[PDB]
Amino acid sequence: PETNETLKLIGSDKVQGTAVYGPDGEKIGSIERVMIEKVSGRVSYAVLSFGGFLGIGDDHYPLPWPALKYNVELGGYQVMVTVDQLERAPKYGPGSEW
Amino acid sequence: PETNETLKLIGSDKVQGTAVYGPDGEKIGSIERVMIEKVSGRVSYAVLSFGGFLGIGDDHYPLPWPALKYNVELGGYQVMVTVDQLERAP
Ligand SMILES: [Zn+2]
Ligand SMILES: [Zn+2]
Ligand SMILES: [Zn+2]
Ligand SMILES: [Zn+2]
Repeated sequence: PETNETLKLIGSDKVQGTAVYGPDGEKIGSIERVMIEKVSGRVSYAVLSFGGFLGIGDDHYPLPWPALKYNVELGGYQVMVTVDQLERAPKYGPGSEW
Repeated sequence: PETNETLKLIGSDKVQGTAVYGPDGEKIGSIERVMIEKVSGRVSYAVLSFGGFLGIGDDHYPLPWPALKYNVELGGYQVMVTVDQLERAP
């Protein structure tokens, strides 16, 4: 009796660890977490982890929730992100002046 | 550079496993996951796992997001549910 997915709803423990593919269908990495607004409970952005391992030596690319299209064929999210964009991932979180 | 909490945002991976306490400050269970609306990105409810073990033998209680008040002293969410409510969990 653990449903972690419904027709309209998805569990954060299911989102976490889901493969993320680029336009070309190559795996870039996976979703490490979603960052949820403490007040409203709405997802601000999803954290795409890539390079190295989740939690160690990875980089992070933040994705708006709506950018995460689940591709049945690939069994994961597929996003519009290019190599150049990934290369220029922010060194600090999005909420930072730099 | 692994941060899972800021002033305004909490990471789903930190919310998961967070202790849940009742009005009297006694631990009921913990948050097992939140369920997010696929189309809006809004958290529909968080799943409170209580009794047995996380995922195995446990019971579930759905807590709307505003129902979760973080309590620094207790170190977890404090929620207003009674034992009789928990007993009639769907
Ligand atoms: Zn799915
Ligand atoms: Zn990471
Ligand atoms: Zn906190
Ligand atoms: Zn459970």
